[PDB]
Amino acid sequence: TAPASRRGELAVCDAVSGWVTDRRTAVDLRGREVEVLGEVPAASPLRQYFFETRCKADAEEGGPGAGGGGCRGVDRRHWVSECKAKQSYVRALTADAQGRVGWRWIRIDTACVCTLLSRTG
Amino acid sequence: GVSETAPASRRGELAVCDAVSGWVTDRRTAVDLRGREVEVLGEVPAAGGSPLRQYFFETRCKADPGAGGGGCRGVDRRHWVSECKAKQSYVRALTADAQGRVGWRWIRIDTACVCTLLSRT
Amino acid sequence: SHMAPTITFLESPTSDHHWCIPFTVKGNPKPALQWFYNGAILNESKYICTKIHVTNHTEYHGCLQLDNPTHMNNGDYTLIAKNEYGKDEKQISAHFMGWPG
Amino acid sequence: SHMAPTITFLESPTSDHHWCIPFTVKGNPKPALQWFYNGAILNESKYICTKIHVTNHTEYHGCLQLDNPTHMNNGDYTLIAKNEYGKDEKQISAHFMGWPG
Repeated sequence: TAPASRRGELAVCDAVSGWVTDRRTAVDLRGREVEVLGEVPAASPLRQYFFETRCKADAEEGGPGAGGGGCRGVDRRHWVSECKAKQSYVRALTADAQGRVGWRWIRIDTACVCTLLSRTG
Repeated sequence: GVSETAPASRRGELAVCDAVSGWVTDRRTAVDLRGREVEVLGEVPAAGGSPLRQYFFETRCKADPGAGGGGCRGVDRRHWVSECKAKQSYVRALTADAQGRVGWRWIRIDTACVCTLLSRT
Repeated sequence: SHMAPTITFLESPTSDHHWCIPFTVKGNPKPALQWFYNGAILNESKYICTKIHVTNHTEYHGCLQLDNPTHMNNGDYTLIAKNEYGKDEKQISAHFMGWPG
Repeated sequence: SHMAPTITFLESPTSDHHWCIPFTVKGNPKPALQWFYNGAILNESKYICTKIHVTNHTEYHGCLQLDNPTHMNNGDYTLIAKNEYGKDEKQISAHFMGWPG
Protein backbone atom coordinates (compact mmCIF):
# COMPACT_ATOMS: atom_id res chain seq x y z
CA THR A 1 0.00 0.00 0.00
CA ALA A 2 1.14 3.51 -0.88
CA PRO A 3 0.40 6.49 1.43
CA ALA A 4 -2.69 8.46 0.45
CA SER A 5 -0.23 11.34 0.09
CA ARG A 6 1.89 9.73 -2.64
CA ARG A 7 -1.25 9.34 -4.73
CA GLY A 8 -3.51 12.12 -5.99
CA GLU A 9 -6.97 13.60 -5.46
CA LEU A 10 -8.97 11.40 -3.12
CA ALA A 11 -12.67 10.69 -3.39
CA VAL A 12 -14.95 11.64 -0.54
CA CYS A 13 -16.82 8.44 -1.37
CA ASP A 14 -15.43 5.28 -3.00
CA ALA A 15 -17.13 4.10 -6.18
CA VAL A 16 -17.14 1.00 -8.36
CA SER A 17 -17.97 1.07 -12.04
CA GLY A 18 -18.76 -1.82 -14.35
CA TRP A 19 -21.03 -3.09 -17.09
CA VAL A 20 -24.56 -4.16 -16.28
CA THR A 21 -25.83 -6.72 -18.77
CA ASP A 22 -28.70 -8.09 -16.71
CA ARG A 23 -30.87 -5.12 -15.74
CA ARG A 24 -34.32 -6.33 -16.79
CA THR A 25 -36.36 -3.54 -15.27
CA ALA A 26 -35.98 0.16 -14.58
CA VAL A 27 -37.92 3.26 -13.55
CA ASP A 28 -38.51 5.94 -16.18
CA LEU A 29 -38.81 9.71 -15.80
CA ARG A 30 -42.46 9.32 -14.84
CA GLY A 31 -41.91 6.85 -12.03
CA ARG A 32 -43.34 3.85 -13.90
CA GLU A 33 -41.65 0.42 -13.92
CA VAL A 34 -40.50 -0.66 -17.40
CA GLU A 35 -38.95 -3.74 -19.00
CA VAL A 36 -35.51 -3.31 -20.48
CA LEU A 37 -35.22 -5.15 -23.75
CA GLY A 38 -32.19 -7.35 -24.25
CA GLU A 39 -31.34 -5.90 -27.64
CA VAL A 40 -31.17 -2.41 -29.21
CA PRO A 41 -31.56 -1.23 -32.88
CA ALA A 42 -28.82 -1.82 -35.46
CA ALA A 43 -25.88 0.22 -36.73
CA SER A 44 -27.23 -7.46 -36.91
CA PRO A 45 -28.52 -7.33 -33.29
CA LEU A 46 -26.60 -5.69 -30.41
CA ARG A 47 -27.16 -6.58 -26.74
CA GLN A 48 -28.32 -3.66 -24.63
CA TYR A 49 -26.36 -3.12 -21.43
CA PHE A 50 -25.21 -0.22 -19.30
CA PHE A 51 -22.29 1.43 -17.58
CA GLU A 52 -23.19 1.88 -13.93
CA THR A 53 -21.37 3.26 -10.91
CA ARG A 54 -22.26 2.52 -7.29
CA CYS A 55 -20.87 3.25 -3.83
CA LYS A 56 -18.24 0.77 -2.62
CA ALA A 57 -20.37 -1.85 -0.82
CA ASP A 58 -19.69 -2.06 2.90
CA ALA A 59 -21.33 -4.49 6.97
CA GLU A 60 -18.82 -3.47 9.66
CA GLU A 61 -19.67 0.19 10.37
CA GLY A 62 -16.92 2.68 11.20
CA GLY A 63 -14.53 3.28 8.30
CA PRO A 64 -14.93 6.67 6.49
CA GLY A 65 -15.65 6.92 2.76
CA ALA A 66 -17.81 3.78 2.60
CA GLY A 67 -21.35 3.63 1.21
CA GLY A 68 -23.79 3.86 4.09
CA GLY A 69 -21.32 5.54 6.43
CA GLY A 70 -19.60 8.92 6.78
CA CYS A 71 -17.67 10.58 3.95
CA ARG A 72 -13.94 11.19 3.89
CA GLY A 73 -12.89 14.73 4.81
CA VAL A 74 -16.19 16.01 6.20
CA ASP A 75 -16.08 18.09 9.37
CA ARG A 76 -17.89 15.97 11.94
CA ARG A 77 -17.92 18.88 14.37
CA HIS A 78 -20.71 20.42 12.32
CA TRP A 79 -21.94 17.80 9.90
CA VAL A 80 -23.34 14.30 9.71
CA SER A 81 -22.68 12.89 6.26
CA GLU A 82 -23.51 9.81 4.21
CA CYS A 83 -22.23 8.43 0.92
CA LYS A 84 -25.18 7.80 -1.44
CA ALA A 85 -25.79 6.58 -4.95
CA LYS A 86 -26.57 9.31 -7.44
CA GLN A 87 -28.73 8.50 -10.43
CA SER A 88 -29.15 10.05 -13.82
CA TYR A 89 -31.08 9.19 -16.94
CA VAL A 90 -29.95 7.28 -20.03
CA ARG A 91 -32.23 6.44 -22.95
CA ALA A 92 -33.14 2.78 -23.34
CA LEU A 93 -35.17 0.51 -25.63
CA THR A 94 -37.98 -0.56 -23.34
CA ALA A 95 -41.45 -2.01 -22.98
CA ASP A 96 -44.13 -0.56 -20.69
CA ALA A 97 -46.85 -2.36 -18.72
CA GLN A 98 -48.96 -2.40 -21.90
CA GLY A 99 -45.96 -3.89 -23.67
CA ARG A 100 -45.50 -0.92 -25.99
CA VAL A 101 -41.89 -0.82 -27.21
CA GLY A 102 -39.89 2.38 -27.46
CA TRP A 103 -36.89 4.41 -26.30
CA ARG A 104 -37.39 5.71 -22.79
CA TRP A 105 -35.40 7.64 -20.25
CA ILE A 106 -34.61 5.34 -17.34
CA ARG A 107 -32.62 5.98 -14.18
CA ILE A 108 -29.40 4.12 -13.35
CA ASP A 109 -26.60 4.64 -10.84
CA THR A 110 -23.88 6.83 -12.32
CA ALA A 111 -22.05 8.03 -9.24
CA CYS A 112 -21.54 7.84 -5.51
CA VAL A 113 -21.92 11.23 -3.78
CA CYS A 114 -21.70 12.77 -0.30
CA THR A 115 -24.70 14.31 1.47
CA LEU A 116 -24.91 16.53 4.55
CA LEU A 117 -27.03 17.17 7.67
CA SER A 118 -26.07 20.01 10.03
CA ARG A 119 -25.41 19.37 13.71
CA THR A 120 -23.38 22.55 14.28
CA GLY A 121 -23.71 24.83 17.27
CA GLY B 1 -39.25 28.39 6.09
CA VAL B 2 -38.83 32.01 7.15
CA SER B 3 -40.81 34.15 4.68
CA GLU B 4 -38.72 34.14 1.51
CA THR B 5 -36.27 31.31 2.26
CA ALA B 6 -36.37 28.21 4.43
CA PRO B 7 -33.43 27.43 6.77
CA ALA B 8 -31.43 24.33 5.83
CA SER B 9 -32.53 22.71 9.10
CA ARG B 10 -36.01 22.60 7.64
CA ARG B 11 -34.93 21.03 4.40
CA GLY B 12 -33.46 17.68 3.48
CA GLU B 13 -29.99 16.39 2.73
CA LEU B 14 -27.67 18.98 1.27
CA ALA B 15 -25.24 18.39 -1.56
CA VAL B 16 -21.52 18.64 -0.88
CA CYS B 17 -21.24 19.97 -4.42
CA ASP B 18 -24.09 21.78 -6.15
CA ALA B 19 -24.99 20.41 -9.58
CA VAL B 20 -27.31 21.24 -12.46
CA SER B 21 -28.88 18.78 -14.89
CA GLY B 22 -30.35 19.30 -18.33
CA TRP B 23 -31.01 17.87 -21.76
CA VAL B 24 -28.25 18.35 -24.32
CA THR B 25 -29.44 18.61 -27.92
CA ASP B 26 -26.43 20.30 -29.50
CA ARG B 27 -23.64 17.78 -28.88
CA ARG B 28 -21.79 17.05 -32.13
CA THR B 29 -18.63 15.37 -30.79
CA ALA B 30 -17.45 13.35 -27.81
CA VAL B 31 -14.63 11.10 -26.69
CA ASP B 32 -15.15 7.36 -26.91
CA LEU B 33 -13.83 4.31 -25.09
CA ARG B 34 -10.37 4.52 -26.72
CA GLY B 35 -9.82 8.22 -26.06
CA ARG B 36 -10.58 8.96 -29.71
CA GLU B 37 -12.83 11.88 -30.64
CA VAL B 38 -15.99 11.06 -32.56
CA GLU B 39 -18.99 12.61 -34.29
CA VAL B 40 -22.37 12.29 -32.57
CA LEU B 41 -25.28 11.95 -34.98
CA GLY B 42 -28.43 14.03 -34.62
CA GLU B 43 -30.83 11.13 -34.90
CA VAL B 44 -31.27 7.51 -33.81
CA PRO B 45 -33.41 4.82 -35.47
CA ALA B 46 -36.80 4.79 -33.74
CA ALA B 47 -38.43 1.77 -32.12
CA GLY B 48 -38.22 0.20 -35.58
CA GLY B 49 -38.66 2.90 -38.20
CA SER B 50 -38.87 6.71 -38.55
CA PRO B 51 -36.01 9.08 -37.52
CA LEU B 52 -35.86 10.11 -33.86
CA ARG B 53 -33.73 12.97 -32.40
CA GLN B 54 -30.73 11.93 -30.32
CA TYR B 55 -30.01 13.86 -27.11
CA PHE B 56 -28.53 13.32 -23.67
CA PHE B 57 -29.08 13.88 -19.97
CA GLU B 58 -26.02 15.64 -18.57
CA THR B 59 -25.07 16.91 -15.14
CA ARG B 60 -22.45 19.63 -14.64
CA CYS B 61 -21.25 21.45 -11.52
CA LYS B 62 -23.04 24.70 -10.78
CA ALA B 63 -20.77 27.61 -11.68
CA ASP B 64 -19.77 30.08 -8.97
CA PRO B 65 -18.97 26.18 -0.73
CA GLY B 66 -20.60 23.77 -3.18
CA ALA B 67 -19.64 25.43 -6.47
CA GLY B 68 -17.39 24.09 -9.23
CA GLY B 69 -13.66 24.60 -8.83
CA GLY B 70 -14.31 25.93 -5.35
CA GLY B 71 -14.17 23.90 -2.14
CA CYS B 72 -16.98 21.50 -1.23
CA ARG B 73 -19.56 22.13 1.47
CA GLY B 74 -18.95 20.23 4.70
CA VAL B 75 -15.28 19.55 4.04
CA ASP B 76 -12.91 20.28 6.92
CA ARG B 77 -10.64 23.06 5.59
CA ARG B 78 -8.31 22.64 8.58
CA HIS B 79 -6.95 19.47 7.01
CA TRP B 80 -8.13 19.47 3.39
CA VAL B 81 -8.07 21.20 0.05
CA SER B 82 -11.24 20.26 -1.81
CA GLU B 83 -12.74 20.96 -5.21
CA CYS B 84 -16.03 20.18 -6.88
CA LYS B 85 -15.45 18.37 -10.18
CA ALA B 86 -17.51 16.83 -12.94
CA LYS B 87 -17.63 13.04 -12.84
CA GLN B 88 -18.12 11.37 -16.23
CA SER B 89 -19.94 8.16 -17.08
CA TYR B 90 -20.17 6.17 -20.33
CA VAL B 91 -23.39 6.11 -22.38
CA ARG B 92 -24.06 4.58 -25.75
CA ALA B 93 -24.53 6.86 -28.73
CA LEU B 94 -24.96 6.62 -32.48
CA THR B 95 -21.71 7.98 -33.82
CA ALA B 96 -19.26 8.22 -36.68
CA ASP B 97 -15.48 7.94 -36.31
CA ALA B 98 -12.56 9.83 -37.90
CA GLN B 99 -12.82 7.76 -41.07
CA GLY B 100 -16.58 7.64 -41.55
CA ARG B 101 -17.83 4.43 -39.98
CA VAL B 102 -21.24 5.00 -38.37
CA GLY B 103 -22.36 2.99 -35.36
CA TRP B 104 -23.01 2.64 -31.62
CA ARG B 105 -20.09 3.60 -29.40
CA TRP B 106 -19.60 4.32 -25.72
CA ILE B 107 -18.90 8.04 -25.43
CA ARG B 108 -18.22 9.82 -22.17
CA ILE B 109 -20.51 12.50 -20.77
CA ASP B 110 -20.81 14.44 -17.50
CA THR B 111 -23.31 12.88 -15.11
CA ALA B 112 -22.39 14.28 -11.71
CA CYS B 113 -20.43 16.75 -9.65
CA VAL B 114 -18.29 15.03 -7.01
CA CYS B 115 -15.90 16.28 -4.33
CA THR B 116 -12.16 15.63 -4.49
CA LEU B 117 -9.66 15.94 -1.62
CA LEU B 118 -6.01 16.69 -0.88
CA SER B 119 -4.39 16.77 2.55
CA ARG B 120 -3.13 20.30 3.35
CA THR B 121 0.50 19.35 3.97
CA SER C 1 -55.79 24.57 21.33
CA HIS C 2 -57.93 24.74 18.20
CA MET C 3 -56.58 25.99 14.89
CA ALA C 4 -57.83 25.53 11.37
CA PRO C 5 -54.98 24.93 8.90
CA THR C 6 -52.90 27.79 7.56
CA ILE C 7 -50.14 27.54 4.96
CA THR C 8 -47.96 30.39 6.12
CA PHE C 9 -45.10 29.60 3.76
CA LEU C 10 -44.83 27.95 0.32
CA GLU C 11 -42.09 28.86 -2.16
CA SER C 12 -40.26 27.95 -5.35
CA PRO C 13 -38.17 24.78 -5.25
CA THR C 14 -34.52 24.77 -4.25
CA SER C 15 -31.98 22.28 -5.53
CA ASP C 16 -30.21 20.37 -2.75
CA HIS C 17 -29.38 16.69 -2.91
CA HIS C 18 -32.97 16.35 -4.11
CA TRP C 19 -35.24 19.25 -5.08
CA CYS C 20 -37.39 20.75 -2.35
CA ILE C 21 -40.65 22.71 -2.68
CA PRO C 22 -40.50 24.31 0.79
CA PHE C 23 -43.49 24.98 3.01
CA THR C 24 -44.80 25.65 6.49
CA VAL C 25 -48.20 24.73 7.83
CA LYS C 26 -49.86 25.62 11.16
CA GLY C 27 -52.81 23.90 12.76
CA ASN C 28 -54.10 21.75 15.60
CA PRO C 29 -54.83 18.91 15.27
CA LYS C 30 -51.97 18.26 12.82
CA PRO C 31 -53.29 18.93 9.29
CA ALA C 32 -53.42 16.22 6.65
CA LEU C 33 -51.41 17.34 3.62
CA GLN C 34 -52.25 16.78 -0.03
CA TRP C 35 -50.79 18.04 -3.28
CA PHE C 36 -52.29 18.83 -6.65
CA TYR C 37 -50.20 19.03 -9.80
CA ASN C 38 -51.55 20.99 -12.79
CA GLY C 39 -55.12 20.85 -11.53
CA ALA C 40 -55.04 17.09 -10.93
CA ILE C 41 -54.23 15.31 -7.65
CA LEU C 42 -50.60 14.31 -7.21
CA ASN C 43 -50.24 10.64 -6.33
CA GLU C 44 -47.09 10.47 -4.23
CA SER C 45 -44.38 7.86 -4.68
CA LYS C 46 -40.85 7.23 -3.47
CA TYR C 47 -39.85 9.78 -6.08
CA ILE C 48 -42.21 12.60 -5.13
CA CYS C 49 -43.46 12.70 -1.55
CA THR C 50 -44.22 15.03 1.35
CA LYS C 51 -41.67 15.15 4.15
CA ILE C 52 -41.96 16.99 7.45
CA HIS C 53 -38.43 17.73 8.62
CA VAL C 54 -39.35 19.86 11.56
CA THR C 55 -42.41 19.98 13.70
CA ASN C 56 -42.52 22.54 16.44
CA HIS C 57 -45.60 23.12 18.52
CA THR C 58 -48.36 23.57 15.98
CA GLU C 59 -45.97 24.52 13.19
CA TYR C 60 -44.83 21.95 10.62
CA HIS C 61 -41.89 22.59 8.29
CA GLY C 62 -41.26 20.39 5.29
CA CYS C 63 -40.89 19.93 1.56
CA LEU C 64 -42.46 18.10 -1.30
CA GLN C 65 -39.30 16.09 -1.98
CA LEU C 66 -38.45 15.40 -5.63
CA ASP C 67 -35.90 12.83 -6.83
CA ASN C 68 -34.34 13.72 -10.23
CA PRO C 69 -37.12 15.90 -11.59
CA THR C 70 -37.16 17.04 -15.21
CA HIS C 71 -39.28 19.27 -17.42
CA MET C 72 -42.00 16.59 -17.05
CA ASN C 73 -42.53 17.86 -13.50
CA ASN C 74 -42.57 21.55 -14.41
CA GLY C 75 -45.90 23.07 -13.48
CA ASP C 76 -48.32 24.39 -10.88
CA TYR C 77 -48.23 22.85 -7.44
CA THR C 78 -51.05 23.31 -4.97
CA LEU C 79 -50.68 22.47 -1.31
CA ILE C 80 -53.83 21.70 0.62
CA ALA C 81 -53.87 21.43 4.40
CA LYS C 82 -56.99 20.13 6.10
CA ASN C 83 -58.18 19.19 9.59
CA GLU C 84 -61.48 19.04 11.46
CA TYR C 85 -61.72 22.85 11.71
CA GLY C 86 -61.23 23.85 8.11
CA LYS C 87 -58.64 24.01 5.39
CA ASP C 88 -56.24 26.25 3.52
CA GLU C 89 -54.84 26.25 -0.01
CA LYS C 90 -51.78 27.97 -1.43
CA GLN C 91 -50.14 27.59 -4.84
CA ILE C 92 -46.71 27.90 -6.42
CA SER C 93 -45.03 27.38 -9.81
CA ALA C 94 -41.97 25.20 -10.32
CA HIS C 95 -39.41 25.06 -13.13
CA PHE C 96 -36.82 22.28 -12.80
CA MET C 97 -35.29 22.42 -16.27
CA GLY C 98 -35.86 23.47 -19.85
CA TRP C 99 -37.36 21.15 -22.44
CA PRO C 100 -35.44 19.25 -25.15
CA GLY C 101 -35.54 20.17 -28.84
CA SER D 1 26.07 9.71 -4.72
CA HIS D 2 25.01 8.52 -8.18
CA MET D 3 23.44 5.27 -9.39
CA ALA D 4 21.20 3.61 -11.97
CA PRO D 5 17.45 3.87 -11.36
CA THR D 6 15.76 1.06 -9.46
CA ILE D 7 12.04 0.38 -9.27
CA THR D 8 11.54 -0.33 -5.58
CA PHE D 9 7.74 -0.47 -5.82
CA LEU D 10 4.97 -1.26 -8.32
CA GLU D 11 1.55 -2.52 -7.26
CA SER D 12 -1.92 -3.39 -8.52
CA PRO D 13 -3.99 -0.28 -9.21
CA THR D 14 -6.31 1.16 -6.55
CA SER D 15 -9.26 3.44 -7.25
CA ASP D 16 -9.54 6.94 -5.76
CA HIS D 17 -10.96 9.82 -7.79
CA HIS D 18 -9.01 8.45 -10.75
CA TRP D 19 -7.36 5.06 -10.76
CA CYS D 20 -3.69 4.86 -9.78
CA ILE D 21 -0.95 2.35 -10.52
CA PRO D 22 1.43 3.16 -7.61
CA PHE D 23 5.18 3.16 -8.25
CA THR D 24 8.38 4.14 -6.44
CA VAL D 25 11.69 4.67 -8.21
CA LYS D 26 15.08 5.32 -6.62
CA GLY D 27 17.86 6.73 -8.79
CA ASN D 28 20.15 9.69 -9.46
CA PRO D 29 19.96 11.69 -11.62
CA LYS D 30 16.14 11.78 -12.01
CA PRO D 31 14.95 8.74 -14.06
CA ALA D 32 13.00 9.10 -17.30
CA LEU D 33 9.75 7.13 -16.98
CA GLN D 34 8.00 5.15 -19.69
CA TRP D 35 5.30 2.50 -19.61
CA PHE D 36 4.76 -0.55 -21.74
CA TYR D 37 1.27 -1.90 -22.26
CA ASN D 38 0.90 -5.46 -23.51
CA GLY D 39 4.11 -5.59 -25.58
CA ALA D 40 4.09 -1.98 -26.78
CA ILE D 41 4.98 1.52 -25.64
CA LEU D 42 2.02 3.20 -23.98
CA ASN D 43 1.26 6.60 -25.45
CA GLU D 44 0.02 8.77 -22.63
CA SER D 45 -2.70 11.39 -23.02
CA LYS D 46 -5.12 13.43 -20.94
CA TYR D 47 -6.75 10.15 -19.85
CA ILE D 48 -3.61 8.13 -19.12
CA CYS D 49 -0.44 9.72 -17.78
CA THR D 50 2.42 9.51 -15.27
CA LYS D 51 2.37 11.73 -12.17
CA ILE D 52 5.17 12.04 -9.64
CA HIS D 53 3.42 13.06 -6.42
CA VAL D 54 6.41 12.69 -4.08
CA THR D 55 10.10 13.46 -4.67
CA ASN D 56 12.35 13.16 -1.61
CA HIS D 57 15.95 13.11 -2.79
CA THR D 58 16.44 10.24 -5.23
CA GLU D 59 13.21 8.53 -4.24
CA TYR D 60 10.20 9.25 -6.44
CA HIS D 61 6.62 8.24 -5.63
CA GLY D 62 3.91 8.48 -8.25
CA CYS D 63 1.09 7.01 -10.30
CA LEU D 64 0.17 6.00 -13.79
CA GLN D 65 -2.99 8.12 -13.67
CA LEU D 66 -6.08 6.66 -15.34
CA ASP D 67 -9.36 8.47 -16.02
CA ASN D 68 -12.41 6.18 -16.39
CA PRO D 69 -10.59 3.00 -17.39
CA THR D 70 -12.55 -0.14 -18.30
CA HIS D 71 -11.91 -3.75 -19.23
CA MET D 72 -10.41 -2.08 -22.32
CA ASN D 73 -7.38 -1.19 -20.18
CA ASN D 74 -6.86 -4.46 -18.32
CA GLY D 75 -3.47 -5.98 -18.97
CA ASP D 76 0.18 -6.09 -18.05
CA TYR D 77 1.77 -2.71 -17.45
CA THR D 78 5.52 -2.19 -17.38
CA LEU D 79 7.27 0.81 -15.90
CA ILE D 80 10.67 1.60 -17.35
CA ALA D 81 13.10 3.65 -15.32
CA LYS D 82 15.78 4.79 -17.75
CA ASN D 83 18.72 6.83 -16.47
CA GLU D 84 22.25 7.97 -17.33
CA TYR D 85 23.77 5.00 -15.44
CA GLY D 86 21.44 2.26 -16.67
CA LYS D 87 17.83 1.11 -16.61
CA ASP D 88 15.29 -1.01 -14.75
CA GLU D 89 12.05 -2.76 -15.69
CA LYS D 90 9.29 -3.96 -13.37
CA GLN D 91 5.88 -5.23 -14.43
CA ILE D 92 2.41 -5.43 -12.88
CA SER D 93 -0.97 -6.83 -13.90
CA ALA D 94 -4.05 -4.57 -13.85
CA HIS D 95 -7.78 -5.33 -13.71
CA PHE D 96 -10.21 -2.42 -13.61
CA MET D 97 -13.42 -4.22 -14.55
CA GLY D 98 -14.47 -7.36 -16.37
CA TRP D 99 -15.70 -7.57 -19.94
CA PRO D 100 -19.49 -7.18 -20.46
CA GLY D 101 -21.06 -10.49 -19.46
